[PDB]
Amino acid sequence: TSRRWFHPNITGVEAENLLLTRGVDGSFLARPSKSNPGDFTLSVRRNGAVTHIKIQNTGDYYDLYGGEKFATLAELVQYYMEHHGQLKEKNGDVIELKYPLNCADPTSERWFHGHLSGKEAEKLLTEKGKHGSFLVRESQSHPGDFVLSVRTGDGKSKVTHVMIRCQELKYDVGGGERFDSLTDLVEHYKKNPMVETLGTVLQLKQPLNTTRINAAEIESRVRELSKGFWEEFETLQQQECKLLYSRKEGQRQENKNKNRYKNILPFDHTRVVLHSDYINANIIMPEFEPKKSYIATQGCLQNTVNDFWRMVFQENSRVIVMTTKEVERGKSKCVKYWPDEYALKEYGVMRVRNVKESAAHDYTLRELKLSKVGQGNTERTVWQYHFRTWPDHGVPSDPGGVLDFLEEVHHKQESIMDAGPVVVHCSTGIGRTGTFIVIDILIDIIREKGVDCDIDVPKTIQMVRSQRSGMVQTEAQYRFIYMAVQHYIETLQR
Repeated sequence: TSRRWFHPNITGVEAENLLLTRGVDGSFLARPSKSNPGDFTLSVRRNGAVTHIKIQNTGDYYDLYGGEKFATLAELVQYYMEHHGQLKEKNGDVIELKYPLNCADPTSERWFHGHLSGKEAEKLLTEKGKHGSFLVRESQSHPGDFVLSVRTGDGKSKVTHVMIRCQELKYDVGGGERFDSLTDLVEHYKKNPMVETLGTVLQLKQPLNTTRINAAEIESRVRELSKGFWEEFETLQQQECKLLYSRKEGQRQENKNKNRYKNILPFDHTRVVLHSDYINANIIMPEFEPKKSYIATQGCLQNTVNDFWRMVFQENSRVIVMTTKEVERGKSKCVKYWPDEYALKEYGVMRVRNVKESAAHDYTLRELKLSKVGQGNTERTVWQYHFRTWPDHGVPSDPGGVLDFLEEVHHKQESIMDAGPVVVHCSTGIGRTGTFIVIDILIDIIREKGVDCDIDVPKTIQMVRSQRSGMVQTEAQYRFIYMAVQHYIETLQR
């Protein structure tokens, strides 16, 4: 398993070479296509030759040229390596994705930090670590070898330093097996822990945090990532293998047209269940180590408008965030789910009346009135915030537009006591939707705990992606979350 078939920094040249040398027919690998931010390439050996297949991620999905569309590259591979999945060529014959060709490079791992000091290691471990926290860094005393550092357990706690020797392309600790990549070695002692002769077990629980920062020191972090963003984004993307939960309910043939794209589905364990019980959406509630919940969803189709309002209804949601400026093109349907001003409309047994539109600059706010037909006592106010100034390509160049908006959504939500989840949507309800939610969770924490709070951008996202697949799609979205957060900080300090 894992994303070992992902190669962060090889080339089309090296890809073909690796595939023709240490690869057989059916072998394959993935690599960022670079050149265009969001592009990827899946290189495949079939007829004793390598073929290259574009994968496009603009803001909303991973599009396999040739195949279909997915929420994460992991899910893409899973679907073809296992499951019903057949990549068909121009003719109509199969392109077999049998054998992941594993990457030896450990750069995109949370535990690998490269050139770091030996005291700087203990520096971090002491401050930001707990039991079973660990990291792998380049040796400098030898050098060339590696040092694995673990925190075990003042005085009750300690730190230990295991030298990893690189010899003839193979890795080892000083005894026992030797390994093909660092990841192999780490993944092996994660499962078969080392034991000290005096009984101390060397648990490699979780890697140490290099992304958790003090909200005050944000200007002095962005510049670092700028000056890298994509370097932190790939380490994020590499976690996506622990989040391949089943999405069975969406794959039902009776539920297939209720989805925009048949392979972009909600997790079974967090899907919204109706009571015909199916809508492409998941609850998102933020957990850490009372609050405000969200629902992430796709913009309703011709055949789900009704179910959309049942959801809004049964979930007591009183705020709706529509992140797209306009209802979708003729491609893949979508509908207008709200009444014109001073109008009312009935979506099945759900009636909704538009009592006031307020046109701002970045957004229209529509005060609506939701109720079941026949039950004027079920009526409640629902607030549709419709963001209008999100570019067709990329992300806004000004983060203030989205911040104000979000500031306004927060206040509306907090205005109502005991309201349900905030409903946030876009075309797929993973890219744009996930961007808005993450920023709204980050800012809430800064609102709550002031500018002196430690915050972790990728942990927050990974935490979200556990509840709906592929929340935040692109490096562009990642970096925008950092700019928006940073922007809120330097206005908050005033």
